[PDB]
Amino acid sequence: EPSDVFIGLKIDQITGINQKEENFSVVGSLRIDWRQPLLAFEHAPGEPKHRTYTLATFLKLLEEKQIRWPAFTYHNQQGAMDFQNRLISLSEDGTVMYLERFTSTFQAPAFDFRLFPFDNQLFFIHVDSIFPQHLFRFQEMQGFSGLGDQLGEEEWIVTEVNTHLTTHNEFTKGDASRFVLEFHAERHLNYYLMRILIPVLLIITVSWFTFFLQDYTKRIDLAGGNLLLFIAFNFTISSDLPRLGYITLMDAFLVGTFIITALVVLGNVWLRRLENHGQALARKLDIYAITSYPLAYLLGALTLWLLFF
Amino acid sequence: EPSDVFIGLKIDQITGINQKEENFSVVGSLRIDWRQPLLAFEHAPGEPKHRTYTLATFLKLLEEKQIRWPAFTYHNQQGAMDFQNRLISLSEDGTVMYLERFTSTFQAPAFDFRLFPFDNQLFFIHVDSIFPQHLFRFQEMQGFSGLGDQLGEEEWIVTEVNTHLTTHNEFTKGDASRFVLEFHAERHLNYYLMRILIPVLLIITVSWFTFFLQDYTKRIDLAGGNLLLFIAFNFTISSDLPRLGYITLMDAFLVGTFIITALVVLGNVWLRRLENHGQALARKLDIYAITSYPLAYLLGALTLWLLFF
Amino acid sequence: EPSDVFIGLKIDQITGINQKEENFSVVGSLRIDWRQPLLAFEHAPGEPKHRTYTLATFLKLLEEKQIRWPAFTYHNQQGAMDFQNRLISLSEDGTVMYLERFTSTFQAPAFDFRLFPFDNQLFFIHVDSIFPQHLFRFQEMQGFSGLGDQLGEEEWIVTEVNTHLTTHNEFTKGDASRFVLEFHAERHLNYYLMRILIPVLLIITVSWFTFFLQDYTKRIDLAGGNLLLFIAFNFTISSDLPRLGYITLMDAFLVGTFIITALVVLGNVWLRRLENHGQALARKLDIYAITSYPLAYLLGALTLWLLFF
Amino acid sequence: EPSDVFIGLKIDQITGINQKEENFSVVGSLRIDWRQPLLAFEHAPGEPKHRTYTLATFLKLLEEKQIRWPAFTYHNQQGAMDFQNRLISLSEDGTVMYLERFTSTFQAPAFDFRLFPFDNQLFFIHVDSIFPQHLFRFQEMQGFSGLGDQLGEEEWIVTEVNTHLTTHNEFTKGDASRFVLEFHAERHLNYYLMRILIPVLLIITVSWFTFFLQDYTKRIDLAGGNLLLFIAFNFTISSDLPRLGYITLMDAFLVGTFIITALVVLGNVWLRRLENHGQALARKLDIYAITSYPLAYLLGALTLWLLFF
Amino acid sequence: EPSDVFIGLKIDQITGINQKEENFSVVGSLRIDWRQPLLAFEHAPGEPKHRTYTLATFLKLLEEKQIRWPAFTYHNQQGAMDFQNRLISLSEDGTVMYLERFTSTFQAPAFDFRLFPFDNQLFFIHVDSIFPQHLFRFQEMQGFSGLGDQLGEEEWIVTEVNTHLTTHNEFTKGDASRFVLEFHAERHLNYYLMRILIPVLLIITVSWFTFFLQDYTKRIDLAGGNLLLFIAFNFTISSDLPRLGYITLMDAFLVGTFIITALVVLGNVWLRRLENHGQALARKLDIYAITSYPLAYLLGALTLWLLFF
Ligand SMILES: CCCCCCCCCO[C@@H]1O[C@H](CO)[C@@H](O)[C@H](O)[C@H]1O
Ligand SMILES: CCCCCCCCCO[C@@H]1O[C@H](CO)[C@@H](O)[C@H](O)[C@H]1O
Ligand SMILES: CCCCCCCCCO[C@@H]1O[C@H](CO)[C@@H](O)[C@H](O)[C@H]1O
Ligand SMILES: CCCCCCCCCO[C@@H]1O[C@H](CO)[C@@H](O)[C@H](O)[C@H]1O
Ligand SMILES: CCCCCCCCCO[C@@H]1O[C@H](CO)[C@@H](O)[C@H](O)[C@H]1O
Repeated sequence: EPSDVFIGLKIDQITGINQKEENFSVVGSLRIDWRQPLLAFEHAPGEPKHRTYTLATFLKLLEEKQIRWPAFTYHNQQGAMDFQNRLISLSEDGTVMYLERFTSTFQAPAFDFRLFPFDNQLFFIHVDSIFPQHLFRFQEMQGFSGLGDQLGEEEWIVTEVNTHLTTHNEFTKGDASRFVLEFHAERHLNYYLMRILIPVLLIITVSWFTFFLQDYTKRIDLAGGNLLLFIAFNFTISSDLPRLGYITLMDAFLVGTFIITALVVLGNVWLRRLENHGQALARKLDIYAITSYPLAYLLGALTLWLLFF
Repeated sequence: EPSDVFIGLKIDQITGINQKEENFSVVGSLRIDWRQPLLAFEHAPGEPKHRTYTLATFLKLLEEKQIRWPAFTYHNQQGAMDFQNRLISLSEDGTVMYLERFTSTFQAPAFDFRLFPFDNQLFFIHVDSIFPQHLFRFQEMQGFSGLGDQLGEEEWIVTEVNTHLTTHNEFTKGDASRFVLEFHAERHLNYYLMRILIPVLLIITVSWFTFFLQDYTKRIDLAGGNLLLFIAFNFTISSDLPRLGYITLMDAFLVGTFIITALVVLGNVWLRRLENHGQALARKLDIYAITSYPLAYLLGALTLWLLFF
Repeated sequence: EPSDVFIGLKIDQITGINQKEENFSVVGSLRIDWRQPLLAFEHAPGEPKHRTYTLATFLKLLEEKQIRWPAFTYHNQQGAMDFQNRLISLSEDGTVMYLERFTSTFQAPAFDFRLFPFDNQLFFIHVDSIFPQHLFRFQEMQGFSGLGDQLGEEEWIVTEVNTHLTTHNEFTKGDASRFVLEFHAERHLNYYLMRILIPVLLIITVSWFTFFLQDYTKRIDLAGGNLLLFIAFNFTISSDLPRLGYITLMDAFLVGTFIITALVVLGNVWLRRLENHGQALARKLDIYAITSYPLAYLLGALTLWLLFF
Repeated sequence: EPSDVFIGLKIDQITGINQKEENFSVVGSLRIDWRQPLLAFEHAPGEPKHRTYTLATFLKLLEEKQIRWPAFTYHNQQGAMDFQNRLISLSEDGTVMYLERFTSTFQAPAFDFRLFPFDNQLFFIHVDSIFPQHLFRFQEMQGFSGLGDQLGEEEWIVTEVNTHLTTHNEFTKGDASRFVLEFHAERHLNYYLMRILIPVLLIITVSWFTFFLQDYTKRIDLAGGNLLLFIAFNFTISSDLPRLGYITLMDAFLVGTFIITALVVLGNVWLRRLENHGQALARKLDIYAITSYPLAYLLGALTLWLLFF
Repeated sequence: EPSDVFIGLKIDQITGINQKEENFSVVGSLRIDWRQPLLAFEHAPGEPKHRTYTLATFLKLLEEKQIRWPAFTYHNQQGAMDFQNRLISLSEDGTVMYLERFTSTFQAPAFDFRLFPFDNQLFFIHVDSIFPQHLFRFQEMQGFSGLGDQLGEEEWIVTEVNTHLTTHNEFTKGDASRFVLEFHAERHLNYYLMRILIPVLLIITVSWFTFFLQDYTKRIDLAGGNLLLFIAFNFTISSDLPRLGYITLMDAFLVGTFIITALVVLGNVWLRRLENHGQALARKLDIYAITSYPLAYLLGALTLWLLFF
């Protein structure tokens, strides 16, 4: 018959979410409860009812006793897992109580940047049994699993946490146990508002103020320089994300400001060309130039907002 | 009954405070005194009264003797703890004297940037007993704990150090011992004064000098370029901090310079529009333009200083 | 006679491809099946038919039994290989079943940037037997080897995966077994289109719009500044690649924009010099200046497209 | 009575001095000679007179023989100490000969940037005995300690090396031995001359050349832009140093160029305002403007040179 | 008498050459052949003639047998040496066959940047015997040592490889064996040509084209801005190299462009001052201004080329 292995995983800290590399890093405690009757022992009066072991000698004890332990893997782990504690407490009964305190990076393959920076992402940790379900079956260790109260993450905000069990077929032909700790997190928009939206909007608004000066040459030079500023913001954004094969809401927004600014240069070159090809006309054309600018940006804003919502 | 475990923690060095990642790094010595009568030994005349052990063989001796050691965790530790010394001295009595010299990063979840750069922060180290208070009770090892005299931190200045004991319920249902080393540190303002305040103030003051040249076009071009410079300083500041969900005193200060500069462009466009819509007037309007500038910045400065103090 | 060693390698994750350093990083599982009759054992009823060992004690068992294991090396590995699992399952028969879960960087020496960013690259992992083919022969472990379904790579797209066996002569004079896991990957052009092509094309197109303003001085200043922008893009590109000894398609493209922009400055200086050396002429010369610009870029485009295709 | 422990430390390489983090990194060999009569042995003819041990088994031999070794700590060490060799050679006499080859970062808390880049710094390595002077006394191992002949440091130049012994009271109430390897190093000014002094001086000198063009507006625009360039150099310098709480000679130098440039803008605005408020006057005022510039920078240079020397 | 230790070192990969830190990184295989008659063993018919050992148990076997192994150090190694394989094969004879597969950084103290980027550098690996020549003598293991055929280095190109033996006196008074693997490598100029020479030459050439426009003010503004561009290229170069105490050919080249550009500003200010102090003169002076520019750069080019060749 298969022995129940009680898996518990608790994330104490989120040391960071690296969206460029699509991974996240946590400080966590893994807890396992497993009754192996073969490991049971008799004790004399005064001798302890609970034997405490360093994982190293406990595994050496299992090999001696010819017992198979529920060998597991953190399926989505990346790099080195720095350990803090790897402790076993064995009861007279044969109940193994294991605690694994670690710091580790995990793959975040659920990353969908299509609505960035208004995106919500899924992060998970996969704990797999190397041995199949006929030998060991993972069960949910009750009242332990989840996320702590001092995670230390400032940009992201965890919306919900879930735990479930599923099968995997990584090394075996038959199904094998898999414990899942899943969490959803959305972004704090403050950075994007302060460093990207407000500056881009200011550049556009204060640039429009200068149309009231009535100098066509100055306008063309202003829109030309604005175009270079947006090209620069385009690089600022690209540095936050991986070199995706798809368009972001942010990408569409920047490409949008390029297209409008390109057309502002085109329009004002065209209006100056009309002045040159024929006083009351001059001031009549000026009205189009001044009212074109806000209408072009308001038309662009309605285009993205429709294309993404 | 529970055995007293004497915890002592001394921070020799502050290898750095990383405010972007909200963690800090220290070189520290952990000292433990624990009397276990079961570990007592008899010695012959001339044979040593104190046995010195490498942690590895000492733990192997405890497992042999079926003794439970006060297994502890640095609760707020992050990543790898690089060890220098892990030495045990066991007296004839059974008094275990442990020394743990390490370099490690620790989570700084008490980070409040709301008044940055005039902020004071709390940094702590949590040492938790894995076993509950019925088995082991942490006591304060007197005359050891604290912070050294060559911490090597240049930006920060430690205001006070404290040590206290508390309970935690991390792995157990019953209360478990927790030793706390807390320290408060405030910032040296010299960097911010030299690299941010003085430059921003100079750009504003020397830009005002040019108003006395009496060219409205040149003023609009000056404020426009100044706006771009502040957008650039805005990115310089954002790189020091995490992508917070809240507004900083620094953030308010930069958004403030944007708003005033935006209004300077607006005002000077408006004053040039007034000149155009009707000599003594010209020079009368000029007085408003020249006196507007200092009043706008002095009004902005009074707004933030009120909003934050 | 030589014993068959069954090699299986599966890449679960592509943690990244670093083209500047010409290496790649993976999370992978190595699986080995090897029958050693000497390791066979007899068991009593109830005693397990499969013995599970930590690599450490299994190798200690081989040394004891004076047995030689199929010592292997990942020939193209770089730096530290962080291990997750190193587990042995030994059957009554003497069939050793080994699993090696690791994270590691590997040399990518097949990097050909000649057609970058339209390039396709070869990535491989070499598993070599230290002992020659007369002792051990590598065989392909069927139904395991390949690449997973959640690799997590966003810029690159895997076109095909292959496994084959070959000989090597690294440490021996006689041939020795080598297992190869090869994969081809092409690039997602979206980043290059959004951040390099569209901006460069916009700068060129909107700059041409201003020729219709009919100011020769303004044109020379525009082309001069455009040249500096391309010099800046030239540095942006150079940061993505190693300091190659050969010319890239991208390199040719940027050198191309330099040459045309240099000639635009030369041509417009020449046309202004013609105006100065002799009204209907002025406007006749203007036609050449305006039609020169698109023809020069269309001539350049045809030159690279011919030189590379 | 106390046993003499002979400490020898030789720095083979200076892998770098990181002034921003106030630490330095070395490749070094630690050598210890210690006679423990208890470790003495008898040998048969043909059997070796010197027993060679890996530190691991030598410490296991000491624990067996119940001997206390002179446990030491590198007091100012930071992070991980990567070891190359840890070898023991035990003579028939009981003379332990230990060699420790390592790569490690050490705290440089003696960093005084007040006269940077004309600064001289003190770097040291502290080797402390964990046990007090009544048990073990550190002595200077003659003819070994110092700094090698291929250190590999290019910016810094070692002026002198010293070795001495002192007491410490880190873990004990009674004095404990401390071995000190100290070295002084001064900086090669070439980088600062080529990248900071020459450019700043050129910008100032070639900007003065344009005063001979006799355009007041052009001068104000030139000094304004120069001010921005110095603000940029100010950030270039700040990146080399920690965020100190004190003013550097370099800091004073840059603040100096700001103040003079601010006054150049002020003066030329004032002189243009004098022209406007009343031909031979014009050309008379021009002389003040042209001779002001060199006198202002020569007055600034005399101010810093007095304030720091 | 002394026992011959056969050293073989083969570099499989050059993971990089870091010229800023003056070190290089390799993947290499170290091979040792050493006959120790004391390690010889007798075997029964059918029992193996070759015993295979993990370094750990082989060293434990040497300590047991009271044998001294040829303890060695990679003298110029830096940081951690990540190992792949550490395997021993012991023949009936007592012939120890050792293989050490590693990834490691090594000090490159032979770095001479005086002719950069036209420089050729020496890179080496030093393998030293800890024990002197009376105990162990290093010999060249024939047909193994050298550099592989898939080094993966793109900027550098290996000109020649050499192996030799020498003495050292690092830990001993008497001479001790040292094995040396040396290689010379020169640089691929393509990066410097594409990113530094072509842009600098273009800026100079296209700037000269505008002299034919005949505007003295525009020329002074052009040379002024060019000076700032070169100051920027000066920082781009400085980032590639350490903060050397000597002048590079590249450094001389950039300082050269500063001096000429400074003189171009000086000359054109002077020529405009001559126009102002006295039509056919105007156009006569113009010839000097236009022909000065190419002569000044051609004179500068001949100065460096003479000073360095
Ligand atoms: C920058 C947006 C500010 C709008 C208000 C108009 C004042 C002028 C701002 O400066 C100008 O900005 C252009 C575009 O960025 C540059 O081409 C130009 O060289 C620079 O002098
Ligand atoms: C900018 C702070 C210094 C103010 C002193 C006045 C002299 C001119 C300085 O150059 C100015 O730089 C801005 C930013 O690039 C441009 O927008 C502006 O058109 C330009 O005139
Ligand atoms: C940038 C191309 C945009 C084309 C639209 C025409 C308006 C002017 C854009 O500003 C230009 O920016 C360059 C930046 O280097 C300067 O050198 C150049 O003198 C300036 O005129
Ligand atoms: C700038 C140092 C070299 C001085 C030599 C005189 C020629 C003009 C150089 O161009 C200057 O470039 C600055 C860039 O910031 C502008 O602000 C300023 O208005 C402009 O005149
Ligand atoms: C840049 C070299 C190109 C040569 C061809 C002349 C066209 C004008 C290019 O813009 C120039 O950029 C310089 C650097 O910022 C400024 O100093 C200068 O006043 C400005 O006119």
